[PDB]
Amino acid sequence: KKYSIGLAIGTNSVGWAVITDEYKVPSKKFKVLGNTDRHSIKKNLIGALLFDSGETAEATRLKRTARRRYTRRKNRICYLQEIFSNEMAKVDDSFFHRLEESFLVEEDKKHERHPIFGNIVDEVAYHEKYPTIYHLRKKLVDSTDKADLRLIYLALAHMIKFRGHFLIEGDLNPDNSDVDKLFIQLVQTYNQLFEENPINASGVDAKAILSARLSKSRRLENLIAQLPGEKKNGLFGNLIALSLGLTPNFKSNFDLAEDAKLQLSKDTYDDDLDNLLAQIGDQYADLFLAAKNLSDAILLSDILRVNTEITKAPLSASMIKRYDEHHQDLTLLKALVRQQLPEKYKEIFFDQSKNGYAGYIDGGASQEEFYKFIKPILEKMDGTEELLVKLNREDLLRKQRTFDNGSIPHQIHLGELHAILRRQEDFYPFLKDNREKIEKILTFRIPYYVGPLARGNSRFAWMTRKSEETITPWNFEEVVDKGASAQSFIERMTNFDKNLPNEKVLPKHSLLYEYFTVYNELTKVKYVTEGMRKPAFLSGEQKKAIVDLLFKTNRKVTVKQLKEDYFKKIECFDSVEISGVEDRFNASLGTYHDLLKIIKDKDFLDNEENEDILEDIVLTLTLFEDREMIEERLKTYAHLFDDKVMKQLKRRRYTGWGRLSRKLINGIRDKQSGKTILDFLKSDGFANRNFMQLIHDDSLTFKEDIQKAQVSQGDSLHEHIANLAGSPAIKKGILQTVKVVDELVKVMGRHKPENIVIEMARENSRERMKRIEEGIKELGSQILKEHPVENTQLQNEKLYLYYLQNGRDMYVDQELDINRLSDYDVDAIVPQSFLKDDSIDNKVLTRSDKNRGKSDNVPSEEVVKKMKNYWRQLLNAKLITQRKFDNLTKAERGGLSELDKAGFIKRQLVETRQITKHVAQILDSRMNTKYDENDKLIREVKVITLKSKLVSDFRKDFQFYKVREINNYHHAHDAYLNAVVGTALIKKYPKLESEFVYGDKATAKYFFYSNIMNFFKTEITLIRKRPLIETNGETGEIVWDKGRDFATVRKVLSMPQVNIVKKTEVQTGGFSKESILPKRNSDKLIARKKDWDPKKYGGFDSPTVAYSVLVVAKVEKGKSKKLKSVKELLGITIMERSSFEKNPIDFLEAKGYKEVKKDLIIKLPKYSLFELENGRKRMLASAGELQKGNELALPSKYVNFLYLASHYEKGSPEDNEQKQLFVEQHKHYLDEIIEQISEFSKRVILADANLDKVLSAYNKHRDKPIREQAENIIHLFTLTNLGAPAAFKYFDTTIDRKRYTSTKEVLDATLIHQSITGLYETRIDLSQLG
RNA sequence: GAGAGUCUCUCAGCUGGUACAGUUUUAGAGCUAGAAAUAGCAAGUUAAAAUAAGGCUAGUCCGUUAUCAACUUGAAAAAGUG
DNA sequence: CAATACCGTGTACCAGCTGAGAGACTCT
DNA sequence: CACGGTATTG
Ligand SMILES: [K+]
Ligand SMILES: [K+]
Ligand SMILES: [K+]
Ligand SMILES: [K+]
Ligand SMILES: [K+]
Ligand SMILES: [K+]
Ligand SMILES: [K+]
Ligand SMILES: [K+]
Ligand SMILES: [K+]
Ligand SMILES: [K+]
Ligand SMILES: [K+]
Ligand SMILES: [K+]
Ligand SMILES: [Mg+2]
Ligand SMILES: [Mg+2]
Repeated sequence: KKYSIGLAIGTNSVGWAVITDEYKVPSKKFKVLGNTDRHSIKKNLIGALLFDSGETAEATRLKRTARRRYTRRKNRICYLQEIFSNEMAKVDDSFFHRLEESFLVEEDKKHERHPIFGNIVDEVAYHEKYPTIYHLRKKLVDSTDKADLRLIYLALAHMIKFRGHFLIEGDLNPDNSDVDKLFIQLVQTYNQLFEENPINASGVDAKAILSARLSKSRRLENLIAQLPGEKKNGLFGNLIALSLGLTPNFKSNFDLAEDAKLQLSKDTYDDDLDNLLAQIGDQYADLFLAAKNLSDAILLSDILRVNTEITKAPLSASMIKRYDEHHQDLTLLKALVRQQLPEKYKEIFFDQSKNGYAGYIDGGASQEEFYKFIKPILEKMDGTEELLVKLNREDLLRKQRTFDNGSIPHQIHLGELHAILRRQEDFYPFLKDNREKIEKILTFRIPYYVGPLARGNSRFAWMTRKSEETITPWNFEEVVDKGASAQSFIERMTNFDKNLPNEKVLPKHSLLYEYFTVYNELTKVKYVTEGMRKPAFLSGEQKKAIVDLLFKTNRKVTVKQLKEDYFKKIECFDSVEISGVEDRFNASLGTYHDLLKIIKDKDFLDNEENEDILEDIVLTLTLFEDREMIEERLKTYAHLFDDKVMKQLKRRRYTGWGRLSRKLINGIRDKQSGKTILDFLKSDGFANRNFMQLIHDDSLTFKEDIQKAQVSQGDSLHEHIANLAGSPAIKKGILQTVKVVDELVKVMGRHKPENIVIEMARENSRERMKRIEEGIKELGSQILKEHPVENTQLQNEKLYLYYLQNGRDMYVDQELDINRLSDYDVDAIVPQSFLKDDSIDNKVLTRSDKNRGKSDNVPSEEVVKKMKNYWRQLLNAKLITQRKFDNLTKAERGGLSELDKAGFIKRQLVETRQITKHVAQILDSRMNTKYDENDKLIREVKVITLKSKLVSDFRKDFQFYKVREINNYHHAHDAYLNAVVGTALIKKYPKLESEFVYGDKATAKYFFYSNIMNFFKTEITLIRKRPLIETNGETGEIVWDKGRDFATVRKVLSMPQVNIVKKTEVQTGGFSKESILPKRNSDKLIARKKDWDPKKYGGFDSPTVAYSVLVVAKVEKGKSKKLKSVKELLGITIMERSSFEKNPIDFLEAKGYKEVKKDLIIKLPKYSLFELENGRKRMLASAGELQKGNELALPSKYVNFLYLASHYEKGSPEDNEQKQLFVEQHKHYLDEIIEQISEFSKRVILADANLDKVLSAYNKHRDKPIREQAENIIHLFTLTNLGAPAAFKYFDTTIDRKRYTSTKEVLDATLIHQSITGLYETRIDLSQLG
């Protein structure tokens, strides 16, 4: 028996079908195991496996790292307490015990309830003196008196526990950067460089203007207004803007050709500045560094809002300023509300449920919600002007612990810590001896290139130790091998050379690698002149001269430079034609020029004797990121360079790795020639062979040595699937598809199919907001100031396009109107009739698509000439990608050629994604295993890959319409159709095997691939007809009988029995919801620690059931404890699972059950299937809830009527009228549809209230247009859909979900265990238990 | 058809180092009039601790990804069964 | 046992490696 | 998000 398999691989479904030679789906009797009446069952060989989406590893990672975070912060606190141990025991022998048990209720505390001092008087006195921890911090920093050791510990521990970020390197002092003085020094430098045009900065209060709580451009405008005759876009204005963090363009200032866009926040700035300094000289360096100092001062003034000369604790002083202004403004507001609005005082200051001050301090209202609740109250009253100013400033009634404290560097807390230590070490010797230890506890963080400090039990760790002892912050450098660990951090992730699998790949910025790339590109260049008969290669001498003259003096080498600076200067050619390179050479010797600028010794770089050294240098600069370690490694070359050069080298860092090893490039040599690959690239006679030719040339030993260098352990199926590149969800689909195919082959008597057809489906507002913000601030536009928008709003396609286009038409140089977006047009850059791309990367917002030009191509040349500069501005602002820009500008490059259109249609039909090829390879290597007499693979099974458009057009052309919302059958159906089309297609044109089977003029191919599917049609327009029977031309075998086979497909799509199977899965992941709920009298609360009784301490609820368990046992009853037989579902929770599996009997007996029938324990994962009466089916949602378990097999006529009537997705107007006439002639179908649903709901769904409401809603809108009634009947199928119940809407009526909140009935129903395909079953009558 | 290097991007996956909030219990003596229910008023900004229960391998480590119908033999990994 | 309604930890930064989609140059 | 847990009302 011959058959083929159709597969439909999705992210939540794998559809499968089996077809015969006639495109029929077989049906078998399958054995049914179990204890029921039924010994066998009839099954069609079509169905679909359904599963929950596979999840990535990200969330797990973030939780794991948060875990390490909390562990290490606790360890810091433990280090500090161990330092304070003895002297604190001398002063108060229970302080740390009181701190530890602070969380406990006084009933469970072992010591006094007042943490700090242990008696109420002292505690109240403390809090009255220091209402916030910042008061105590400022006191301990500024005062000179001896202080209580407990208060010292509290300050230092608060600093260590919340120590602040590490985004700034080096040290930082409070008065290191004062805005006034740095602005004055910037004015000094500017007037030193520009004596003829000086600025009068007298009377300009730079402090308040730059350190104001305002946007960057607003403070810029403020300071520029204070300087008459100076504009914000002049030189000084741009310097201030760069200080304020904007993106100034110094081009117009210095009359530059290169766009000198400088933004200090960028990683490129260090280069972007130097590049600029290359054009205007080094006299301007002092200026551009004074501006950077000013920027640092402004950044600090953001955080420290107090004078740094009255205290050494500017941060704590600013927190105390927050507290004092909170107190004053709260007193004023209370008085104001007492006087003017005395009825609202209670709602404002007593009601936690409201977003007033009560909800702000005691409830759950945030600063933002509080400001929103209290702004109208302030505007409504009199005397609230300053309060409203502070509110719009986001500085009213501030707390100290807020969301925006993430700005605080750790250097600040460190300064305060160091100050306290210097104060109190005069009174405590142990603080003098352990000052640096405590400072280190604060400053030290495990380096990212070292990872978890494990000892052989972490699967994530790679760190290597210099000595075997406990790692502490004070011996890290001596116990951890920072060098070996930093090296392993990279060498455990970097590729080896595929040609030499034992050799490491070179750094991308290595000098040798760039030499290789340049020579490889340069070897295939060809040139022609007049007297020359034929185009020539460049000789070895010519290539060397072009490298020395051009590539070693210019960063980039254009074609024009090649023509004028070599062929004219050396060869005396006035005209020459070049091939093998266009506009400019892609390769270049960037590292050569970097090192030439740093060391300034060209003869050192050109000397081959230094090659090794240079490589090592670059290696280091690439392998490491810590400048101290780079310095340590380069120390062995300190004698070759000045100290200025060695510092400049330290700062020079590279990222990236190539794809070939040094041994391949310039190591292995050809036996006879004695030359390396690079030696051939430099000079290879008149052949000029490049890398591919070199390693593929049988006359050379490179190919032989590459063959010899190869090595093998083989992955398993699952391991091999896991190591593919792709979403983990699609990978889950791949593995399930393989398992389905294995079962299907086992079904067909271990006979392998003829062909297997596979189709794979295709593949955030915060990201959109970030893109638009960055693009507009880089563009310098004020559209956001004038049109504020939230991230959610950007989910509208037109508004997102409007903003990405700076509010302007993309085809016309004119502004657009937000309030008119509904009148505008979204147009595809390349037409969707060629490239089916609807992404933002191919779409464009324009006033009218007519203005694009002709609709049969790319935007016309006139539009390109008009809009090229605007498009390049959008490109540099990253508001359009380079791909979008190239497509937009293609008309100046000839536009769309006929070859491009042919390729686009081919892409529409021929699958080229790599993940699909990997699926095909897996199935192929699984099925075809034998080799013939020539030791070539015997391809018994042909694996065909199709794209969804083929079967989609098939459905839309032969009226095999699909409606996804009706049921899950469409997946299965898709599979079937694929298997059909696929097979038929390759039977009709066997030459297509090349492009459609795994394994090894433009108008003509356009026409061909556009008409490839016409052999199914009977008549074709653009109007010759076709036979009723389509056969293969050469073999004469029949492939499609247009009078019998369509009937076959219709009968297959009409079959009501389709094996839909929802994959039962144990639940995993978090134990429960994460919210810590307050204490409550409820056994649903779960203790967050072993002794934290939730009735006193609160805790969690809502745990996830890993899997239910059927228990047949006895439970005690009443006060007598009489044993009563029971049969029920106990939900084992994820957190209980290990304990329940280690010993199920003891777990159950501790849960209450006695005399447990151990062998009648049935493990029920989620989606376990139960059948009750009248074919009614339920799936296990949990231990106490059920999901719908039946599919509604709506007949095909109603499906197609719903598709056509609702205008689901056209064709000829005559065919459109015929479809409309069929819809209107079959209007009664509507009622019939309802009837079917009704008969289903009364039989399987059992939601009387919902069904009656839906029937009334349908009988209410019977005067609505047929299209809308059908569109809402589509909604109605949520009532019958398999799975969890959900709420839907019929027109404007809303039907809430009827839930199945009890699982008692399934305990007497028939449990059904299904194989992956649902063909094999085991049925268990549960009524026979108990 | 199957690929390779380079260039210009774009998306994705995987790992590590940190920070700020949030929440929970306790501590920040509420006062007065009332026997009480309650009413009037004062006050509020902070800290400690926990942040998957926990585990043994005891590390400044690990604990939410992937994988899983049923049945026999299996100790388990497996393999086999219509 | 009803319907029935409400609720669900979030944000930010820094460092790195890999594949792959798509346009272009050169090739097996 | 959905869809399972939870309390409320009855
Ligand atoms: K006690
Ligand atoms: K001015
Ligand atoms: K709050
Ligand atoms: K807080
Ligand atoms: K080029
Ligand atoms: K590096
Ligand atoms: K030196
Ligand atoms: K899972
Ligand atoms: K390539
Ligand atoms: K209290
Ligand atoms: K599992
Ligand atoms: K199953
Ligand atoms: Mg812990
Ligand atoms: Mg906190």
